[PDB]
Amino acid sequence: KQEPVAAITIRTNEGEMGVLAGHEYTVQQLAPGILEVEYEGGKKDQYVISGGFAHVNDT
Amino acid sequence: AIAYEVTVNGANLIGAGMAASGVGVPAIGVAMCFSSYMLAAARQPNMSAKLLPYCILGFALSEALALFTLLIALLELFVFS
Amino acid sequence: AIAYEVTVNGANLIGAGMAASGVGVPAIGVAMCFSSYMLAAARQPNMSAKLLPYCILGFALSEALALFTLLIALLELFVFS
Amino acid sequence: AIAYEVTVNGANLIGAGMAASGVGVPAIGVAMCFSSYMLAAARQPNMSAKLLPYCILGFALSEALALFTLLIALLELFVFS
Amino acid sequence: AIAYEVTVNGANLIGAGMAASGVGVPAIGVAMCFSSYMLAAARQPNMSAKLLPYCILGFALSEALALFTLLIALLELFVFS
Amino acid sequence: AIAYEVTVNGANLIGAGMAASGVGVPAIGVAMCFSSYMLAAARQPNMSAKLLPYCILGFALSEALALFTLLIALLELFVFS
Amino acid sequence: AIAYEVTVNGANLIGAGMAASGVGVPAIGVAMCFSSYMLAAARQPNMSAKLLPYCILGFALSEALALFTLLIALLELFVFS
Amino acid sequence: AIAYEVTVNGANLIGAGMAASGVGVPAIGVAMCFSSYMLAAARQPNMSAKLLPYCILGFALSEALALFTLLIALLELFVFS
Amino acid sequence: AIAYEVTVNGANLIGAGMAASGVGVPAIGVAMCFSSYMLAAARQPNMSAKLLPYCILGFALSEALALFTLLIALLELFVFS
Amino acid sequence: AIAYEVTVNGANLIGAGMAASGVGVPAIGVAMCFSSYMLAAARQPNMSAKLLPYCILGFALSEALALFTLLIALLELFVFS
Amino acid sequence: AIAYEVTVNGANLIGAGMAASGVGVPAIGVAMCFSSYMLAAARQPNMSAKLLPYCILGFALSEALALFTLLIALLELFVFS
Repeated sequence: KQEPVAAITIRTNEGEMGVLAGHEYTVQQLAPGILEVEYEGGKKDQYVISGGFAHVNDT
Repeated sequence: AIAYEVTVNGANLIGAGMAASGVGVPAIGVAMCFSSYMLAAARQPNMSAKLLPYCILGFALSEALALFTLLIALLELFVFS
Repeated sequence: AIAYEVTVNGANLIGAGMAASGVGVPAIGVAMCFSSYMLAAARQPNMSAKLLPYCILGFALSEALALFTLLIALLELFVFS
Repeated sequence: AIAYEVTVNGANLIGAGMAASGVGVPAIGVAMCFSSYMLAAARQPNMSAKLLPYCILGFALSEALALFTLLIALLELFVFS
Repeated sequence: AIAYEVTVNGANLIGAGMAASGVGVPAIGVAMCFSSYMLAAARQPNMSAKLLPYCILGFALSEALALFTLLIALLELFVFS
Repeated sequence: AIAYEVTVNGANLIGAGMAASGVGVPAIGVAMCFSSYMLAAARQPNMSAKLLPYCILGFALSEALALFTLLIALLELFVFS
Repeated sequence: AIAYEVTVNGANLIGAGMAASGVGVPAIGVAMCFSSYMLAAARQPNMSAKLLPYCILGFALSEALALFTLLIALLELFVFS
Repeated sequence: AIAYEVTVNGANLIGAGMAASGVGVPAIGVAMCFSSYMLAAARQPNMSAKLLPYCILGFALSEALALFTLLIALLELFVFS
Repeated sequence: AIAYEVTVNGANLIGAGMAASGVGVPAIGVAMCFSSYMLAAARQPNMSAKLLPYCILGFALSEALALFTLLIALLELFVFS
Repeated sequence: AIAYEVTVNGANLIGAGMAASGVGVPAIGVAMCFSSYMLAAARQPNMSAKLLPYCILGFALSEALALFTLLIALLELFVFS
Repeated sequence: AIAYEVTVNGANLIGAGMAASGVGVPAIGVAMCFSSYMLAAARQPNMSAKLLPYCILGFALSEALALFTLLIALLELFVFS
């Protein structure tokens, strides 16, 4: 729930994408695979998913 | 066979344009580099500061090629007869 | 063998057209700069102000290559005989 | 060595076509600007007002080179012998 | 050095084929504008009305260069000897 | 100075090839228009008819430049001696 | 002044190559049409029947100019001396 | 006026290079069809069988234009004196 | 009229470069065939084996036009006098 | 008719320029091959290992075309008179 | 048949511009590589380090053809009489 995060990497039908602060507002299907999340402390956390939609705000 | 040597002084000035034709082609490389930097920074502003050196490099090199072509045209006239 | 110096004064003006062909090529890149800045400015309005200097710089440098070619065309005539 | 000076008068009209070939070369880079404006306006119509200053600027000065390329061939004839 | 003026009448016509080679290169720029209009309307249908003003302007002025490029070759023959 | 006029009858034909090289450059402009129509129609079938006038208009006044160029190359021969 | 008509028979076969350079300039446009048909049907297979006319229509036009570009060089030799 | 016919045998070959220069222009159109088929099947594998006819057709048409350009170059030498 | 046949032996070699210029043009097409297959594989790894046939096909067959574009220049010198 | 054979030694070098114009063309095909590997690896890093053979193969062929053109330019001088 | 060897010293310089036009042709491929790295960086920052080896590589070899293409024209003058 609204946790601070440094960066996040997603898997899509088009391929794999990376998301940083102020990333361009974009929306697209998630392809069924894994997900990588990198917090500010250099750690990482990986999550298996089943599709979905990811919305990145300009803020 | 008979041997006729000709020295065309006019050829001093034709090739100056021939190189000058290619000076504009690297300008597309210039704008290609900046276009990439713009769309990339708009995609990820945090990475902008990281991509600036590459841009400055990839620009300069393109410009350098044009410059070399230009140099020929300027080296073609004020020294040659 | 025999030696003929020839001076073709008509070649004072043939080479200007080749440079002149080169003067219009950079325009392919000129708009290519703005064409990025538009799309970038669309994909992120807030960064439109920070990508502005880069756009101006790329346009100017492309135009400088064009200008050098044009300078050859003007310099080819009003000083040469 | 012997000195043959030649003055080719027809060449005055050959270079007209030579610069003429580069008058349309910008035109691809002229319509590129309006093309980008269309795609960008579709992306964010509210931004359409903020972009057209960076369109007309990229338009005329993309057109301008053609003038600088065209002027030569028109300046090439009605003054030169 | 001896002065051999030459008046080449064939040169009245070769240049006409040069400008004519540049009458085509605007056409790709022409279709670029309508291609942009198509993909922009297919991107935003209701915007199709407000994009057409910026579509005809790129159509004529891209065509306009072709006219000037086409003008020279036609102006090169029926007036020059 | 002495004046040697020449009339090169071979120059009746060389130019015809040059314009011919420009007759193909609009052909790449044709498929730009129709490719845009295809991708725009697959993008939005309901806009298939509204964008058809521009789909035809892009070809007519693009192929027209090919016709003007071809007209030069054929006008260059069957009247000029 | 003096007047030397010259009839250069070699120019019969130079221009043949000069048009031949433009015969392939449509081919890059030819494949653009079918490339569009492919990807446009990939977006919507059900529309593949409605886009195919504009696909077939897109070839014969793009090919036609090639023939005309090819016509001159073949018109250039087997009739001209 | 006086009349000098000249038969330049070297012109039997200078055109062959020009026709040879355009043989590679369609190769971009060649790969433009297969690249499209690749990405099309990459978006819809099931349709790969239905797009293969168009792919082969476009490759063939582009190749035919290249072949005509090549035919001029080979026909320019082994028959012409 | 008088008739001067001339045999320009230097034209044996001029054309050698003229064909050679078109030897590198297909490269843009050649890499295109691979530049597609990568992205397609990045779009669909499992289909990489089924797209490979049409990845070497256009590869070697565009290179074939490069070969015949080069074969003229190499056939132009070591047989012609 | 009369028969003048001429051997132009300057034409030992002109061709070297034209081939040299085509040595830089495949350089475009160089980046097009590596660029495809970049993005295709960015889209799918795990596949980056097995897309490298295709990349090096494409770059090597494009470079081979450039090399052959360059070879003509260098073979044109140090053996021919 | 009579045999006239001619040595045109002017052709020592013309070819210099002709390769010079080929020096700018790689300059567009320069940004074709760098843009790839930029957009691939925005695609995945974490892979930025692993794609750099093909950036600096993918430029320099494209620069290598720009060097040899540039080498000839500079080697064309200060040794050839």
